[PDB]
Amino acid sequence: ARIAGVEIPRNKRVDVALTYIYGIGKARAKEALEKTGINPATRVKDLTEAEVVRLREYVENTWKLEGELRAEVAANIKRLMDIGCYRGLRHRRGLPVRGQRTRTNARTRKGPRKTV
Amino acid sequence: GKGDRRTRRGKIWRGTYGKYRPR
Amino acid sequence: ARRRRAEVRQLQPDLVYGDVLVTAFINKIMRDGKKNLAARIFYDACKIIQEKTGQEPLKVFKQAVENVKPRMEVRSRRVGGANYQVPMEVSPRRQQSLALRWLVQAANQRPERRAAVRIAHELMDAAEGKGGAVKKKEDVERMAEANRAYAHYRW
Amino acid sequence: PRSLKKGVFVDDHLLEKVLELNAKGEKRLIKTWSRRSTIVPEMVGHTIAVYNGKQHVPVYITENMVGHKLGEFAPTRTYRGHG
Amino acid sequence: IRIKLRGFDHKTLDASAQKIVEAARRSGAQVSGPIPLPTRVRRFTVIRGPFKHKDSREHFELRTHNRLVDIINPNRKTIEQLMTLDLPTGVEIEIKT
Amino acid sequence: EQYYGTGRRKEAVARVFLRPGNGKVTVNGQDFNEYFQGLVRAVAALEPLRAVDALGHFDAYITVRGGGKSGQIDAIKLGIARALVQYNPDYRAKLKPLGFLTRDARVVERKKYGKHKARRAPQYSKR
Amino acid sequence: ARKALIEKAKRTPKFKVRAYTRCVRCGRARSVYRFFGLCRICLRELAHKGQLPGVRKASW
Amino acid sequence: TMNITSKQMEITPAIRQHVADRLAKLEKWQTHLINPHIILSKEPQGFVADATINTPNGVLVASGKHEDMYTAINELINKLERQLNKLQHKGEARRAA
RNA sequence: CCGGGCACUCUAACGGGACUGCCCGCGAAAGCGGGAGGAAGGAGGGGACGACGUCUGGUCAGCAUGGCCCUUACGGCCUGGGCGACACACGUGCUACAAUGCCCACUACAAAGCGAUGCCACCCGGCAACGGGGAGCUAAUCGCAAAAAGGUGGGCCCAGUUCGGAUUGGGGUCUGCAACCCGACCCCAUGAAGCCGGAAUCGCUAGUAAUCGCGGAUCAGCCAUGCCGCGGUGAAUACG
Ligand SMILES: [Mg+2]
Ligand SMILES: [Mg+2]
Ligand SMILES: [Mg+2]
Ligand SMILES: [Mg+2]
Ligand SMILES: [Mg+2]
Ligand SMILES: [Mg+2]
Ligand SMILES: [Mg+2]
Ligand SMILES: [Mg+2]
Ligand SMILES: [Mg+2]
Ligand SMILES: [Mg+2]
Ligand SMILES: [Mg+2]
Ligand SMILES: [Mg+2]
Ligand SMILES: [Mg+2]
Ligand SMILES: [Mg+2]
Ligand SMILES: [Mg+2]
Ligand SMILES: [Mg+2]
Ligand SMILES: [Mg+2]
Ligand SMILES: [Mg+2]
Ligand SMILES: [Mg+2]
Ligand SMILES: [Mg+2]
Ligand SMILES: [Mg+2]
Ligand SMILES: [Mg+2]
Ligand SMILES: [Mg+2]
Ligand SMILES: [Mg+2]
Ligand SMILES: [Mg+2]
Ligand SMILES: [Mg+2]
Ligand SMILES: [Mg+2]
Ligand SMILES: [Mg+2]
Ligand SMILES: [Mg+2]
Ligand SMILES: [Mg+2]
Ligand SMILES: [Mg+2]
Ligand SMILES: [Mg+2]
Ligand SMILES: [Mg+2]
Ligand SMILES: [Mg+2]
Ligand SMILES: [Mg+2]
Ligand SMILES: [Mg+2]
Ligand SMILES: [Mg+2]
Ligand SMILES: [Mg+2]
Ligand SMILES: [Mg+2]
Ligand SMILES: [Mg+2]
Ligand SMILES: [Mg+2]
Ligand SMILES: [Mg+2]
Ligand SMILES: [Mg+2]
Ligand SMILES: [Mg+2]
Ligand SMILES: [Mg+2]
Ligand SMILES: [Mg+2]
Ligand SMILES: [Mg+2]
Ligand SMILES: [Mg+2]
Ligand SMILES: [Mg+2]
Ligand SMILES: [Zn+2]
Repeated sequence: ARIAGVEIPRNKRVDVALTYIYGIGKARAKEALEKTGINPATRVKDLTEAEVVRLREYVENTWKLEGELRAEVAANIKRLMDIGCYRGLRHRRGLPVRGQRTRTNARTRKGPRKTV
Repeated sequence: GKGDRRTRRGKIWRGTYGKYRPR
Repeated sequence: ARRRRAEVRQLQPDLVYGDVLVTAFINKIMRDGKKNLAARIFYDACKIIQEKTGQEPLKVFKQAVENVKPRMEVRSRRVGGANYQVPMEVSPRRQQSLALRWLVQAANQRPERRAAVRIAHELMDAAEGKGGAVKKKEDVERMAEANRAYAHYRW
Repeated sequence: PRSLKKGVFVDDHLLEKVLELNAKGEKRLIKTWSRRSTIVPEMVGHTIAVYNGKQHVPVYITENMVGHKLGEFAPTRTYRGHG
Repeated sequence: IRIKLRGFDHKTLDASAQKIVEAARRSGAQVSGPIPLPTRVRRFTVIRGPFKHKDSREHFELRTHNRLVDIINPNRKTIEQLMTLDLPTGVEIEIKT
Repeated sequence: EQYYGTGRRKEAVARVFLRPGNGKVTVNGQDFNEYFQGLVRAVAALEPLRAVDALGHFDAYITVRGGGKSGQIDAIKLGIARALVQYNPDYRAKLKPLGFLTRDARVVERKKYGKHKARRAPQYSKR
Repeated sequence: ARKALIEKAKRTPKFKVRAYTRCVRCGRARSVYRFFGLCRICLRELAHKGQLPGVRKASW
Repeated sequence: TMNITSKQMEITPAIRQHVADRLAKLEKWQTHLINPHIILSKEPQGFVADATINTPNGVLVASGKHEDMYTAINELINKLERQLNKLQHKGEARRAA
């Protein structure tokens, strides 16, 4: 599990690879490679273990990633669900939360169609 | 393309601006 | 249409070879009215076939065309209670259209990753008599001969 | 959400009653139509009845539900499911 | 010595752009001839019927035609005489310098 | 010493000045190839003189505005061919047969109500 | 609920958001043109009469 | 699936189901009934049952009318059948010569 | 930019221009076929324009109007809710499934419109939305404004991906008395379905289709991917 908890794609440029971490998108990819002075274009197979632990150390301390991140988002939802607010209710019934129409669509949230 | 906000093309289609399409 | 036999659009000869047939091929390559793109792809292809086989691209292209022209085709006609596949000769105008159409389509079924390359190679095979384009032509013809018996139903 | 440059919005007529009850010691039930009012730290521990268009819904405010709006806790539609 | 002419009717505009350009050319000296400023068109598009039938419209427009004339060598012979001129109703005049 | 023509295509208008010389060509402050760089459509603009061999015989000063590069290119094609007829009257024959001396009136057809575009109709489901 | 509404639309409101245009001719709340103060129907009705200055059938 | 509209009328799930069992007679012909649409409506004279159905060999459009909503529906079905039977057999007529 | 000039472009008023007028041919004629001249040719392209009537078509909710019905209420004011619900079903659309593509950076070429508690240059704070300064413009002057596709370079390498951008978490901006239900926008993270679609079915005959962006009405703001316009690029095919 090289970095950071996840084994990022070798053969790929380090900036693109880093996005294969939960919590690290393209924005944060360009950030960590500056702050550690590593060429963003270089492939993960071509990193130095010096650079790896360099890249590793910064990325794992600056931001919340993978497990602990998922834990929070859930707790945040678990919270809204428990305090019983409207946003909460939508999560409890698995319905859309950001005020979308549910007469049609809402399939991403509802899942594939249930016959009647 | 045009549906992605975090890109230049998306901000054009939508007619807005930002980091990914500045003025 | 119903009233008169429509007029064949006369195309403008292409800038690089002065050829109405080339222009026609370009347009068939052209998606979404991006003719600059279309033009490059062909001319890029024209470059490629020269590198791979040192001849006149124009000569290759034109040879590939004459090889994909169906001389005979089947056109359905429901006579009585059955649809017969009637064998028909193809008008030279139509031979051209089908040839250029199949060339591009077969090109874009090929596995190599760039259009100019696919367009290049397909034109090379069709010139030599290989490739899916010529396969189409061969097939259409075989269907026609296969139904030679119905050649009296010809209109 | 509402600009941080601007206020933390409470309808004043709702808020006033809160502070009034805070001083004398809380609490009677407070019937309000102010769905748009933020739950505010001063409100915690009270039970405010929030009109949803039909009924006034009794809402006991807690430490968890501070940042929210009052309407969020008195749902406006009755939905028990389909079929 | 600027005169700016604005009307909804161009026959009555060119009418009055002519007469101002004549008046001050008489009592001299120089009128910079009536330049036709590009028209600003205001369009209104309406559904013909009062209820539904969306795919059927009618187009109305309101055209404000502009004219500009410059009386170059003024000489208050013109300025006073101009104060009384027979201007039609569909036209509005502006004078500036 | 100078020779002139007016080219129009679609919304493009071109003012073109033919002045004899070695063949340098300028569009709006730049060389031909600088302004039409990467356009196959370009060299079609110099076609009227290629018809009467005035290829290298003329420099050309050219203004262009409105429309887009291709329409501008077609505009140029017209004007310099008017300029040639102007430079010599007997240039009409061997220019008119190539239809270089005519202006195509083909422009954008107006958008109509009830349609999505000029002619494209909205999709309807009869049943 | 109509005349009360063409009336309530006239009186200035408690908050400036609540203001909205009604057609001054027929009282219509929808498709009201600011420039004329009229709805699309009245706009058409007067224009056909010629009682809108400068306004004419637009054709191009 | 199948859609039913009750124009300016209230009907029950029962009644809706009835219509579905009635349209079901068309299943006889073993051809695809594509988006059948029934519109129930009340005139002063009686009810009206409309229907538009598409099939691989054409459309069916029929209107049934009668004081009794069920008869109106039954006549709608009768008109639809006659159409469907023509759509399904008209092609056979000219098999010779 | 200045002198200067109005040539050219343009702008916008008025005219000229095409009538099968002219030659060949067929015609009883009307016309048709071909040619030349011409920017334009046989209605030059598009628009406005819709017969007697039909659908007991549509609209008493735009308006009017017969009659029937309501009168401390079937009238009127307000606060809140709802019109935005969601086992399902259909219609219209948007964005897509990628390399003729996607991303970054630099660089060109429109038209029609709109704009004084308006349009906003330019400056500065902010990754940004935006904010604070501040000039110009009763606007062919000033502003929205950058058009986008394109062009030039660089990255991606065929993977559910640097395709796609749904869903959700968090943080902010702006309008507005107020964005819980129920706003738009920005930023970080999340990164779904979708590998080109069954029966069936829609559009389009040329500057059309396709594709690309720009404007406007409504409008505090906006749920516009809608509508009405505008130009850019620009096909395929019609035996019958
Ligand atoms: Mg990631
Ligand atoms: Mg909803
Ligand atoms: Mg993307
Ligand atoms: Mg093809
Ligand atoms: Mg094939
Ligand atoms: Mg073979
Ligand atoms: Mg429509
Ligand atoms: Mg070049
Ligand atoms: Mg267009
Ligand atoms: Mg319809
Ligand atoms: Mg009422
Ligand atoms: Mg009334
Ligand atoms: Mg309002
Ligand atoms: Mg209004
Ligand atoms: Mg139904
Ligand atoms: Mg109902
Ligand atoms: Mg019902
Ligand atoms: Mg009917
Ligand atoms: Mg029977
Ligand atoms: Mg029958
Ligand atoms: Mg002059
Ligand atoms: Mg003719
Ligand atoms: Mg007529
Ligand atoms: Mg009726
Ligand atoms: Mg009424
Ligand atoms: Mg009445
Ligand atoms: Mg009576
Ligand atoms: Mg209310
Ligand atoms: Mg509401
Ligand atoms: Mg609604
Ligand atoms: Mg159902
Ligand atoms: Mg479906
Ligand atoms: Mg849509
Ligand atoms: Mg759809
Ligand atoms: Mg793939
Ligand atoms: Mg995935
Ligand atoms: Mg999948
Ligand atoms: Mg991706
Ligand atoms: Mg959020
Ligand atoms: Mg809201
Ligand atoms: Mg398809
Ligand atoms: Mg596709
Ligand atoms: Mg099928
Ligand atoms: Mg047609
Ligand atoms: Mg596209
Ligand atoms: Mg737009
Ligand atoms: Mg506007
Ligand atoms: Mg708006
Ligand atoms: Mg929404
Ligand atoms: Zn009105």
